Amino acid sequence: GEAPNQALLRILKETEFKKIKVLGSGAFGTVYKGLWIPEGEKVKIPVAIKELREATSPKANKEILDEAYVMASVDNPHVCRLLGICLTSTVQLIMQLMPFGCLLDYVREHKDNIGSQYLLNWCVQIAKGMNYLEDRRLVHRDLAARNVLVKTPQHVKITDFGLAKVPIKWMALESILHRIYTHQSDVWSYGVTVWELMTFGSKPYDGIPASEISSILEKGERLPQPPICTIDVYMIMVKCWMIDADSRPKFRELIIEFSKMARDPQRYLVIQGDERMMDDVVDADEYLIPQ
Ligand SMILES: */C=C/C(=O)N1CCC[C@@H](n2nc(-c3cn(C)c4ccccc34)c3c(N)ncnc32)C1
Repeated sequence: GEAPNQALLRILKETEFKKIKVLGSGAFGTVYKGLWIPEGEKVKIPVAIKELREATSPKANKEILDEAYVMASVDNPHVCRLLGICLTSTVQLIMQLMPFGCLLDYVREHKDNIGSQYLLNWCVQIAKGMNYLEDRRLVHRDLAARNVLVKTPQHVKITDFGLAKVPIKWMALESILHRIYTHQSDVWSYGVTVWELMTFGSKPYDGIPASEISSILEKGERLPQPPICTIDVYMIMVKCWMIDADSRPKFRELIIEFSKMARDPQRYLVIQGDERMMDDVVDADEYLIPQ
């Protein structure tokens, strides 16, 4: 059947890392920016640390550990992996710090300076991350611009395997109707995610109640063509929102298409002004040292 999962789960003693600031608090919990110093090594690694807000329930610890399980089992340049856990009364997850936050906020905040080259590269990178998950027989279930993190403006990675094996406006039709989720189901979400980026962060089907969404899609309605998108790009989004799940593109195909478009980006996205667009600190991606 499946091959054994020999990923290592690293345990971090609370004294090897320090919380420095809060980055955000929500339903998810509290996320801090911090610094990790592996014991006896002259390295400081920028990290983010996640604590579950204001509780110590047995159900809450179960889901945190499920998340850690999935994050420990991946290794790809466009996916977020776990650095370790800290076994504190409140169990903490430690991962690499992604300084620019999520891609959704980044596109919103930084829109007047985002060119076609960045947009299409993000699309490739996400498709690469997703393709890697598919290789791992892993269905995401919550792909969205809010779940892509930004290491640098040139380098993004997929995250939030909380649901990874509701966010209704990102879901394939078959998922809404029948709670079915597949890799092809993730493509639909990929399509919505691309639309988000191309609209610089608009909310899809804005001011429409989620109950209505199933009905709209059944008729044949889809998200509108964004103003910067040539028909070439929008057609790709539309193919991801095809009713027959097998008619949708494969992640591997999307890597290819978007990648071709990234070679001549101004031919596929039309954006006004597009032309005019600590001594021992080591990034987690360069720190491959065991135990
Ligand atoms: C758009 C997402 C957003 O608004 N966030 C709120 C601000 C903090 C953001 N954030 N989350 C993580 C993150 C995600 N996951 C799965 C983990 C797991 C362990 C520790 C952090 C963390 C962030 C990271 N790594 N860096 C910077 N911001 C992060 C989410």
